Amino acid sequence: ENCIFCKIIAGDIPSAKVYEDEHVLAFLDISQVTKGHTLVIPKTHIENVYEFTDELAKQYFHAVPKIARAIRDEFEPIGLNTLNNNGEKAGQSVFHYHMHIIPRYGKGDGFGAVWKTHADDYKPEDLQNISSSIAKRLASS
Amino acid sequence: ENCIFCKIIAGDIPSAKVYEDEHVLAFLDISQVTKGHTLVIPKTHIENVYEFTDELAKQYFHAVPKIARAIRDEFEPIGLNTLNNNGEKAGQSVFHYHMHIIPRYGKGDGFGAVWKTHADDYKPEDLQNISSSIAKRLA
Ligand SMILES: [Mg+2]
Ligand SMILES: [Zn+2]
Ligand SMILES: [Zn+2]
Repeated sequence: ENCIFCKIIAGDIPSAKVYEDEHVLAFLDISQVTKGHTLVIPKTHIENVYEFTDELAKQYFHAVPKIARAIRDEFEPIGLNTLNNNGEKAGQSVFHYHMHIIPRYGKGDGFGAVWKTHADDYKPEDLQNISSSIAKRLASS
Repeated sequence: ENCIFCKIIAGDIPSAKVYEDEHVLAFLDISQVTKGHTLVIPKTHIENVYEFTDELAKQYFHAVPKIARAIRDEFEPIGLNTLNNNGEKAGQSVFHYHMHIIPRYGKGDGFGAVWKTHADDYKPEDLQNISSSIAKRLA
């Protein structure tokens, strides 16, 4: 288990905790993209968002809103984002599911989303075929 | 309401539906920052992540991993992100909670994260103070 997050859950590595219960553990990201940068992870070692089961999703997500409101009330930012990365090329460096809670203050934010639209590259029927394909795989969910 | 997403949920505005159940509706984002770009939203109207109740949270999140896997198997991307924006300054264009599920293919991806670390700007004691402060409200 060469997972830095499992060692933080196990206490082997110190952390600045903000929230903790039976299945969830939240703590400040030492990178602090912005003041209040928090990491919310499940204690169960789940590699990515794909390995989530309904039962595990239930013991996890509820903490996100609570922690988000706590950060918003403490530092009253002008905005806030939640980000999850799955896969090296998606930005995931540690293979243990984690959600970033990033408060926004404006000028100086260490986080920003590059947004390149491509709406003119898809026709209504293409979108319908694409969605229809994803949906078919979901009939079993 | 005057919410464009609530209108999609009601059926007034058409959409490329990807997923739908009792309390959740997911559809493609016409912006398609990447092929398969999908918006997952709760049928119940809430402006942002702050208005989540435990029950609504329970009936919502389970759909994200399911949709993520479907987009995974369909397009076989080399990565995938989930992004939620709260506040105009955070990128929120439509004020109805929503989760962006963005598959990544590499070269050409319309989405990317600007990451600027500031670890040397804080001392171990500062992290303790910042964290403790937050933890106070969470109790
Ligand atoms: Mg299936
Ligand atoms: Zn781990
Ligand atoms: Zn709405």
